[PDB]
Amino acid sequence: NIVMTQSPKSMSMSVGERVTLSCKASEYVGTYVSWYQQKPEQSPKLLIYGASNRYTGVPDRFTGSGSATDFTLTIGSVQAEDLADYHCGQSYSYPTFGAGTKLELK
Amino acid sequence: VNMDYTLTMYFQQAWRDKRLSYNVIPLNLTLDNRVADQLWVPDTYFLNDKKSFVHGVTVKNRMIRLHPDGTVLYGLRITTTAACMMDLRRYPLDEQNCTLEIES
Amino acid sequence: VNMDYTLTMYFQQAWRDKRLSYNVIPLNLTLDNRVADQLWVPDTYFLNDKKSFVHGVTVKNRMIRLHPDGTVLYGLRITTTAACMMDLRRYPLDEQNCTLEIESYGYTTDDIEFYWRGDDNAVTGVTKIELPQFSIVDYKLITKKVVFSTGSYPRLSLSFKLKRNIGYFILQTYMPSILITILSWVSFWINYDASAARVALGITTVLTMTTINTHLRETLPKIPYVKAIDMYLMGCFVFVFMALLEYALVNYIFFSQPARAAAIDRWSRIFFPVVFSFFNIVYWLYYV
Amino acid sequence: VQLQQSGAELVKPGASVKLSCTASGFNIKDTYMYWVKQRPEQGLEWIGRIDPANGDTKYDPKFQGKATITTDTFSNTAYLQLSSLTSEDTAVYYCARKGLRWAMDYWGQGTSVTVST
Amino acid sequence: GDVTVILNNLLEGYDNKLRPDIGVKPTLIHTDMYVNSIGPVNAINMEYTIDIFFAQTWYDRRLKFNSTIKVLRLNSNMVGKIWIPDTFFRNSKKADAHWITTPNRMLRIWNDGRVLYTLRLTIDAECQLQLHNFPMDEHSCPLEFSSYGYPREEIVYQWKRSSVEVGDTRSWRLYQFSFVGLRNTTEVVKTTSGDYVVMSVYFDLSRRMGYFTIQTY
Amino acid sequence: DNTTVFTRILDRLLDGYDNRLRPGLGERVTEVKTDIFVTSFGPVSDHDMEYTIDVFFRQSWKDERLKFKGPMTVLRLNNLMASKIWTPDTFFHNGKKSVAHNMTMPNKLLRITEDGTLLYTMRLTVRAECPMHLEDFPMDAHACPLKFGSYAYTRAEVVYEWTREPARSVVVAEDGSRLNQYDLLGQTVDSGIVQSSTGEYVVMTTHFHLKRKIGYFVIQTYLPCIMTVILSQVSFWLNRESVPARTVFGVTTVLTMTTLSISARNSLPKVAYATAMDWFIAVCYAFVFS
Amino acid sequence: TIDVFFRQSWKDERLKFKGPMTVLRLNNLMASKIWTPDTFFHNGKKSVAHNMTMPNKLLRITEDGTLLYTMRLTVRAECPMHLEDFPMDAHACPLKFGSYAYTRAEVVYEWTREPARSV
Ligand SMILES: *[C@@H]1O[C@H](CO)[C@@H](O[C@@H]2O[C@H](CO)[C@@H](O[C@@H]3O[C@H](CO[C@H]4O[C@H](CO[C@H]5O[C@H](CO)[C@@H](O)[C@H](O)[C@@H]5O[C@H]5O[C@H](CO)[C@@H](O)[C@H](O)[C@@H]5O)[C@@H](O)[C@H](O[C@H]5O[C@H](CO)[C@@H](O)[C@H](O)[C@@H]5O)[C@@H]4O)[C@@H](O)[C@H](O[C@H]4O[C@H](CO)[C@@H](O)[C@H](O)[C@@H]4O[C@H]4O[C@H](CO)[C@@H](O)[C@H](O)[C@@H]4O[C@H]4O[C@H](CO)[C@@H](O)[C@H](O)[C@@H]4O)[C@@H]3O)[C@H](O)[C@H]2NC(C)=O)[C@H](O)[C@H]1NC(C)=O
Ligand SMILES: *[C@@H]1O[C@H](CO)[C@@H](O[C@@H]2O[C@H](CO)[C@@H](O[C@@H]3O[C@H](CO)[C@@H](O)[C@H](O)[C@@H]3O)[C@H](O)[C@H]2NC(C)=O)[C@H](O)[C@H]1NC(C)=O
Ligand SMILES: *[C@@H]1O[C@H](CO)[C@@H](O[C@@H]2O[C@H](CO)[C@@H](O[C@@H]3O[C@H](CO)[C@@H](O)[C@H](O)[C@@H]3O)[C@H](O)[C@H]2NC(C)=O)[C@H](O)[C@H]1NC(C)=O
Ligand SMILES: *[C@@H]1O[C@H](CO)[C@@H](O[C@@H]2O[C@H](CO)[C@@H](O)[C@H](O)[C@H]2NC(C)=O)[C@H](O)[C@H]1NC(C)=O
Ligand SMILES: *[C@@H]1O[C@H](CO)[C@@H](O)[C@H](O)[C@H]1NC(C)=O
Ligand SMILES: *[C@@H]1O[C@H](CO)[C@@H](O)[C@H](O)[C@H]1NC(C)=O
Ligand SMILES: CC(C)c1cccc(C(C)C)c1O
Repeated sequence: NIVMTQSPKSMSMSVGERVTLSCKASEYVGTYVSWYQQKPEQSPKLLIYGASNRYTGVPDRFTGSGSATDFTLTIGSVQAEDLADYHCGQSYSYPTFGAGTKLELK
Repeated sequence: VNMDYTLTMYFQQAWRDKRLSYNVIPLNLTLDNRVADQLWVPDTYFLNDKKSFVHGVTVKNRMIRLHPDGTVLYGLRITTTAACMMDLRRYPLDEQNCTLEIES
Repeated sequence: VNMDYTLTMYFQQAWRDKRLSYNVIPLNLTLDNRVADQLWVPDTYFLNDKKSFVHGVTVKNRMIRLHPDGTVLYGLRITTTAACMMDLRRYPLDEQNCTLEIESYGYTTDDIEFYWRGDDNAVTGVTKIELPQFSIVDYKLITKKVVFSTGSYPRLSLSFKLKRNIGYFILQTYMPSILITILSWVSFWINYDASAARVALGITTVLTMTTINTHLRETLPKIPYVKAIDMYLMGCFVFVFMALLEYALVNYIFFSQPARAAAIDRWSRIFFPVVFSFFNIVYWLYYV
Repeated sequence: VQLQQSGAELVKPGASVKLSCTASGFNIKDTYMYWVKQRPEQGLEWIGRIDPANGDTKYDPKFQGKATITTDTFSNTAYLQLSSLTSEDTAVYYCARKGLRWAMDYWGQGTSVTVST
Repeated sequence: GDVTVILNNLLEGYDNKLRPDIGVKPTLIHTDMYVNSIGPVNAINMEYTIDIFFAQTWYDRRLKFNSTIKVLRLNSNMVGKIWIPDTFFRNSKKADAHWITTPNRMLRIWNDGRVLYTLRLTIDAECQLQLHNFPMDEHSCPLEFSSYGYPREEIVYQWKRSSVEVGDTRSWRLYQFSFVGLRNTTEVVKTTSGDYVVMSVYFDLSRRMGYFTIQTY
Repeated sequence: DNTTVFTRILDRLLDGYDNRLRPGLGERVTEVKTDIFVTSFGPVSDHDMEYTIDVFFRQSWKDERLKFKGPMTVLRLNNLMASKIWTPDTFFHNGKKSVAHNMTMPNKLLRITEDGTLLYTMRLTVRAECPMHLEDFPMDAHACPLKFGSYAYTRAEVVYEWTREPARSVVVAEDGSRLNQYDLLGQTVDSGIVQSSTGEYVVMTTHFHLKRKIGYFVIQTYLPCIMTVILSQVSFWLNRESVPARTVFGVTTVLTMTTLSISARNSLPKVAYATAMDWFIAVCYAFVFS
Repeated sequence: TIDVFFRQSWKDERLKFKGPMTVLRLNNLMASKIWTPDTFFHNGKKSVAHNMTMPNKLLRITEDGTLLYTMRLTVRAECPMHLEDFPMDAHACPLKFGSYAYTRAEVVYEWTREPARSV
C-alpha cells in the first residue's frame, strides 16, 4: 500500500500570496496523483488529475507539478474562496489519499 | 566465399505498343506506377541471379512513361545478388570476370 | 545460443462443418488448396513460436479434403523455430525438454476443443529423426487448458526429450585437456637443476589451459553458472598450476636440501597421475 | 455527470446497512465505481471499487469482510453494504467514479451514517 | 455523418494515376524530416542506419471541398486512394516502412486541397568513407531523395525553413561516432530518363577516439 | 438456424459503416483502454542496445456504430472482421522491427459486445531500443522502455488509458524468461504527452528493470586475470640465477594479460569509454608489468 | 542448393481450342486461372520461385488440350551425410518430389523422356 504524506498539516495564507503544498509517496507513482479540494459540507472536487493537469473548469491559478515520488500544488494567487481542505491521492495502485491540508486565512 | 556480387541498378526497358498510342494530348504521360499492373510488360529475368528485389520505399521504385507514338518506357530500381564463380589460383593477384545475363 | 530449435512437420487438422456436407457425389473430394481461403479454418497458433512459414514451392504446400458428411481435413507443411530454454548446468552431459504449444488464439473452450487424433499415434516420424548432436529419448502428447484474462483456451503440447551426444566433446575439449595435463606431468622426470626446461613446461601448460576455453566458449551464450565442461577445465587448471607450484617448491629448496627435492619429485611423479585419475573417476561418476 | 446517494442513516450497532448510488449521464459499465469513507475531521480512506461490466471487486485489506460492493446495471446504481458494522463505523460515505487519468472526477453527495442509540 | 459524404464526393471521378496539374504546371512538394535516430555506422559495408518521420505536403485541387470542417484527419486507409508522389531515396541500399501495429502513416487534407502525408521510415544509406586519418576521421554522410518517374517539369521538391529536426541525440546508436551537425541541399541531376530535382541532407559525423585508444594504442 | 440469423446481424453491422472515421468523430474523444500480457521477455542485445518481448497487446474501445441485439451478447469474431471496422493505429515509438504473427492464421481476436464495446488483441514480437550506459559493466543495471501511442490522431481525437490499475496493467508471465545474462526486477508504467510539428500526442510508457548477472564475466574474465597476477607473483620465489626462467615468467604473464584484455574487449559493444572490467584489467596488467 | 528449370506437362481436355494457332504461349498470369499440380519437394527446406522481373513461369496450351508448365526454382534440400571417411568421403544427395494432396489414385508423375535422360 502506497502511503501519501501531505504537508504541512495547516497553512494560513493571507489573500493574494503564493502558496505551495507538498505530497510525497513511499513507492513509485508515476504521474497518477490527484489533488482534490473539499469545502465544508461538500464532497471533494477534482482540481488536478494526473500530475500537472488542470481539471476542466477550475481556476487557472492552481498549478500542479510532479515527479515519481514528489508532487506540489501551487496556488499562485490565494483568493478568499479557498477556505477548503486539500487532499492528495495516488491512483497508480489501489487508491490511497493523504492526510489533508487545511488552508486558513489570516 | 559465396562466389557472387551485389549490384544495384536502374533497369529500363523501352518498347512500342500500338494499343497505347494517342494523339489528343501532345505530352509524354508519366503515370502512377500502379498502372504497370494493367499494361503488358516483357518477362525479363536474370539467369545467374540468386536473390533480387525491386525497392519499395516510399512506394515501389518503378516508372511507366507513355509517349504519343506508343513508346512505353518502363524502369525498375533493382538490387540483385548475381553469381560469379571465381578462379582464385592467382589470388590475391587475380582478375575476375563477373556477368549479368538478361533473358526472356 | 538462441535457445530454440527448428522443426519441419506436416500439421493436419480435422473437424466437421455441416455446411460442407454433400450427398450427390459418393467420393471424397481433394480440392485445389486455394479453396482454403474460402473456408473456415481454426485459428491455431504456436505460443513458443518465434519464426514460421508454410512452404510455397511449387505452390503453397497445403491440402484441403472434404468428405460427404462434412468433415474437413486440412494439412499444412510448416517449418517453425520454437523457443526452448535449456538448462546447461550439466552441459555437455545434459538432457533437454523441448516443447511445442498448440493453442487456439481467438476461440475459447466454449467455441473450440482440441484433441490428438489417435491420442498416442497422432505424432509419427519421431523414431526416424537423425540429429547429429542429440538423441531423442522420449516424446509426450499432452491435452490441457490454459487461462488468460480473456478466457480459457484449449491447448495441446508436444514435448521431446533430447540427450546430448558427448563424442564430439570428447574429441574437442576433454582429450586436449587430459593431454595437456599429462604433458605437464612430464616435467617431474626432468632433473630439478634444469630451470628453463621445467619452467617452459609449466608456463606453457598453465597458460594453454587458461586460454583454451576461447575456442570452446563461442558456441555457448553468456550464462552465469558453471557448466560441467567449465568444471573439468578448472580442475585441469588446478592440476597444472599445482605441478608448476611443485616445481617452484623444489627449486626453492634445491640449493640447500637436494634430498627432499628428489623425494618431492618422485612423490609428484607417482601421485599427480593418481589424484588426476581420482578426479576423473569422481567427475565422470557425478555426471554420467 | 451526476451521482445521487441515499439519505442519511441511523443504524444501531450490530445491524447491517446498505447505501446506494444512482448514476445519471453515463453508463457505469464504461468505468469503475469507487466507494470511499471519511471520518469526521480526518482524511479520505478508500473502501473499495467495482467494475460493473464484470462484477469484479477490490477492497482495502482494512475493509475486507466488513463491506461488500455490488452493482445494478439496469437501474445504473452501485450498492455498498456494511454487514458487520461496529460502533466505530460512523463516517460520511462517498460514491465516486474513475475519470480521466484514474482520478475520481465525479463524487457523490455523502451518506453520513450514524451508529448510536 | 457528413465526413463520409465529403470523402465520397472527393473520390468520385478521381483518377489517382494522374498527378495534380498534370498538363499545366509541375507539382510543388514541400518536404520535412524528423530524425528519430542515426543508427550504427557500418564501416565495412559503407553504410549507416537512420530512422525518420518523412513528411510531404502538396496541393491537389481535386481534393478541395467546401464544408464547415477545415481539415480531415485520416489514417493510412486512404493513402492508396489519392495520388501520392513517388519519392524514393537514391543512396539507400535498403529501406522499409513500418507496419506495427498498423501502417505507420498519416494523411491530412485541408479544405483548400492541401495534402499532408507523413510516414515512418528506416533506411540503410550508403556513405562512401575516406578512411585516411582513421581513427581520427570525420565524414559527411548523405541522404538523397527524389522522384522516381517525374522529372523537374512535373515534380519539384522544396525544403521548408523548419525542415530537418533532430531530437536529443543521446539515445542514438552512435558508439564510434559523434553527431556534429547537418545541412540541406537541393540540386538537379541528369539521368537516362530526364532531369530530376534531388534533395540531400548531410549529417556530419566525427569518430570518437575512445574505443581504439583502449583497443590498440 | 443460427447461421442466417448471425449472418444477417453481421451484414447489418457492416452496412453503411465507414471504417475511415473514428467512433465519436464529431463529438467525442476516442478512449482506448490498453493492457499488455508479456508471455516471454526475450533476450537483450547490448551490442544492438535493444531487447525482444512477446506480448498479447490488448486494446478496447466503444463504437456505437456496432450496437446489435440478438440471441447472444458478445460476438467472438474472426480476425478478418477487424479489417472492416475502425481500429486504433497504435505504434511503438522506440520499436525497431516488430513482427505480427500470421501462423497458422493472423494471431488476432476481435470481440464485439452488444453495447458496442470492442476488444481487439494481437500477438506481437516487439523489438525495442534500450540505450544502455555501460559505465559499470558488468555490474550495471538498466531500465528498458516501451513507448506506444497513436500515429495519426492527436490527443484531441484519441487518448490511451490503462484498462486496470496502472500497477496491474502490464503483466509478465512467471514462465516467460528468455533472459540469459539479466534478471527482470520488475516493471513500472506511466502516461504522458509528446509534442511534434503535427500536434500533441498521448504516449504510454513501460519500464522493465534489468540487472546484469556477473557469473559469466567472473568465470571467463576475472578468474583468469586474478590467476595470471598470482602466476606473475609466483616468480618472486625463484632463484636469482634463473634469469631465463623469470624472464619467461614475466613476459608470458604480460602477454597473457594482453590476450585476456583483447578477448574481454569483445564481450562488450565498441563503446568509447572505459568500464569497471576495463579498469580491473588495467590494474591487473599494471601488477604483472610491475 | 540447386537451381532448376522444372517442367511439367499434363492433359486437360477442358482446354481444347481451335484457331489460327496450334500453341498458345501464355505468361505466368494465365496459369493461375487453370488447374496446376501441387508439386512439392519432400526434402526441401526453404525454396524460391523467382519472380524478377516477373514470375519466372511459362504456360503453353496446345490445341489438343496439352499443357506445358515451366518454372524457375532455387531449392535447398537436405542431404544427410555420413562423414566417417571425411575428407575422403562420397555422398548421394537426394531430391524427392511429388504431389502434396493427390494420392496415387488421383495424380501420378512420370519422366517425360527416358528416365536416364530426364534430369
Ligand atoms: C515477388 O513475390 C513477392 C512475394 O509475393 C512479392 O512481394 C509481395 O508484394 C506484394 C505487392 O507488392 C505485397 O503486398 C503488399 O503489402 C503491403 C504491405 O507490405 C508490408 O507488409 C507485408 C505484410 O502485409 C500485412 O501487413 C500490412 C500492414 O499491417 C497489411 O496492410 C497487409 O494487408 C498484410 O496484413 C495481412 O497479414 C498480416 C500478417 O503479416 C495479418 O496480421 C493481417 O491480418 C493480414 O492478414 C510484408 O510482407 C511486406 O514485406 C515485404 O515487402 C517489403 C517491401 O519493402 C520488403 O522489404 C520485405 O522484405 C518483404 O519482401 C511489407 O513489410 C500492403 O500495403 C499492400 O496492400 C495495399 O496495396 C494493394 C495494392 O493496391 C491493395 O490491393 C491492398 O488492398 C492494400 O491497399 C489497401 O491498404 C492500404 C494501407 O496499406 C490503403 O492505404 C489503401 O487505400 C487500401 O485500403 C483499401 O483496401 C483495404 C483492403 O486491404 C480496406 O481495408 C480499406 O478499407 C480500403 O478499402 C500489398 O498487400 C506483399 O506483402 C509482398 N510480400 C513479400 C513477402 O515480399 C514481390 O513483390 C514479387 N516481386 C515482383 C517483382 O513481382
Ligand atoms: C496472413 O495469413 C492470411 C491467411 O492465411 C493471408 O490472407 C490471405 O492472403 C492472400 C494473399 O493476399 C489472399 O489471396 C488473395 O485473394 C484475392 C481474392 O480474394 C485475390 O485477388 C488475390 O490475388 C489473392 O489470391 C487470401 O484470400 C487471404 N486469405 C484470408 C483468409 O484472408 C495473409 O495474406 C497473410 N499475410 C502475409 C503477410 O503473409
Ligand atoms: C517435458 O516437459 C513437459 C512439461 O513439464 C512434461 O510434461 C508433463 O508431463 C506430466 C506427465 O506426463 C504431466 O503431469 C500429469 O498431469 C496430469 C493432468 O491431468 C495428471 O493427471 C497426471 O497425474 C500427471 O501429473 C504434466 O502436466 C506435463 N507438464 C505440463 C506443463 O503439462 C514432459 O513429461 C517432459 N518430458 C517429455 C519426455 O516430454
Ligand atoms: C534548409 O533549406 C532551406 C531552404 O533551402 C534553408 O532556408 C534558408 O534559410 C536561411 C537562414 O539561414 C534564409 O536566409 C534563407 O532565406 C532560407 N531560404 C529560403 C528559400 O527560404 C535552410 O537554411 C536550410 N537549413 C540548413 C541548411 O540547415
Ligand atoms: C517526349 O519524350 C521524347 C523522348 O525522346 C522527347 O524527345 C520529347 O521531347 C518529349 N516531349 C516533351 C513534350 O517533353
Ligand atoms: C473417404 O475417406 C475415408 C477415410 O479416409 C474412407 O473410409 C472412405 O472409404 C473414403 N470414401 C471413398 C468413396 O473412397
Ligand atoms: C574459462 C574457465 C572455464 C576457466 C578455465 C580454467 C581456469 C580458469 C581459472 C580458474 C583460471 C577458468 O576461469
